[PDB]
Amino acid sequence: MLKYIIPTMMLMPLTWLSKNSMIWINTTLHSLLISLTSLLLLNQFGDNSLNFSLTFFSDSLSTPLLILTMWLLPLMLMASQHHLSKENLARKKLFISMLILLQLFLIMTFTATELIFFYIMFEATLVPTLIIITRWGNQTERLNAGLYFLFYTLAGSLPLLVALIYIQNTMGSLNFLILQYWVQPMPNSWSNTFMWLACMMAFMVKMPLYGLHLWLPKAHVEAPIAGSMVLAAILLKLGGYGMMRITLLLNPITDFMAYPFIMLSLWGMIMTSSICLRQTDLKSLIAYSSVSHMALVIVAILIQTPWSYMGATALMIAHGLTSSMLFCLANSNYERVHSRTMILARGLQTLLPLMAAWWLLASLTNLALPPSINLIGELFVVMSTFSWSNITIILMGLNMVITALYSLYMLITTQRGKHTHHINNILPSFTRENALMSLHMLPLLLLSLNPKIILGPLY
Amino acid sequence: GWVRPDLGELSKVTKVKTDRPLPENPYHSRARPEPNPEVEGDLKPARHGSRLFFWTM
Repeated sequence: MLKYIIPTMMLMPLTWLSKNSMIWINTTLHSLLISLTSLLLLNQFGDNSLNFSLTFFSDSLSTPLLILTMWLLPLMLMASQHHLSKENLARKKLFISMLILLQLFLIMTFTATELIFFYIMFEATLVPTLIIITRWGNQTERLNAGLYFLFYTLAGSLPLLVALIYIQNTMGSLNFLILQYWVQPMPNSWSNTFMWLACMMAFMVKMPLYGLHLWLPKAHVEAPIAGSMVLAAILLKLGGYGMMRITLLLNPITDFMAYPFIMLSLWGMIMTSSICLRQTDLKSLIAYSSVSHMALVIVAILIQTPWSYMGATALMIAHGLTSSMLFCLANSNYERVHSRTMILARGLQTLLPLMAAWWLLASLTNLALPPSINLIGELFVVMSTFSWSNITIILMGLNMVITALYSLYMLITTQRGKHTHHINNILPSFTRENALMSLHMLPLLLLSLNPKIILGPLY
Repeated sequence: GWVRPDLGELSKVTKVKTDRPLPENPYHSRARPEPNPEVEGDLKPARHGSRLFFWTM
């Protein structure tokens, strides 16, 4: 993984040496070139992981997340290059520097061979997201959201540090391959109870688990578009990848331990979805949709069945792409109408036909329309949970209503009806926005043909 | 005929011919504890680096 870290460390002076008018083009070109070279990680096997050295390895689980991350960064640079056109050159270069550092941090975190390196890199991902949220955010109370995000993450992750150092001192190592070959069963003791809690609560915080999800409806709203995308499409999957790695080490206690937590999602993803039925802020609606999808991911990972794992990773990738596209749509509409109120801008189909088509495609991919990746993942999760127990189909099936009952609702109020009279600054669609949304959407429809590369490590 | 000694004659150290044996243990002391072993051998290089959770150098 030293063939990708050094290109980002060379991208850093590439955005610190360009002119004031050529930073965006050079950064976009070189990040797209790195995204093109990112496909060499697909040399995987059905039984072995692709190991490069003692510190970096990549199986069939971290590879789609890596590809999504360094495909999302050029999209981030496109999405955040208009509302920062009034900023200072030094602050613009600092913004690009934070984005490049965040991408480097993510691609170093996703390939961490040993778990302590993953933990320190996982906490190191806090700094640029917090800086972006508390600096380039628009609303007044963004400091509260940044403090809530940082403290939820740290209060989750410090018992994770204590448990990881305890495990390393107890058995001898934290390599994932060695722990795959030196695993030991954990008996049903209260020490193992608190060990499971310390190893899990950080990832339940960053997923987020229902009950501890309160850092999402704030930090997803007042943040800018790039911070919203990096919060919605990567870091939750970072927590999911960490939980997937950790849950190997905590058998067979989880079989009688994960009863509340699973069900803390198995009801929560109902009522949070109901919150999307009564939301006046579109970005909060997208954030709560992300909460519901991550609760489904929590259930799939915690029941630890194979089909659940495949559904979890497929829904992870599909929901990340869909939520990034929806956040870009919300940002474009907010730029056009200067308000985040959903009830304000109405009848946008009569003025913006192509944007209405993109809205329709994004809403259809959000409600798991087959044969998209989201339907594949959610269907695999439903099969696995029905294998777990019968009655839980109800707890999924009613969600099958409510998701549609908000998503098409989000499609209706913003697009269908008589248009607003006093709003007369709706410009035609920018080519930048259309390019960004096509770059969001077309990879999903292309991966719908060949999903076998994003179905997990055990396909 | 006894001579009064001069200054410095009585202040000097003399020798004695004595028939008593030398005591090997004047302090009535037991055996001293065994000293700990020292270090031996060539200073070999470090085995697989510092081993500080990810470091190989």
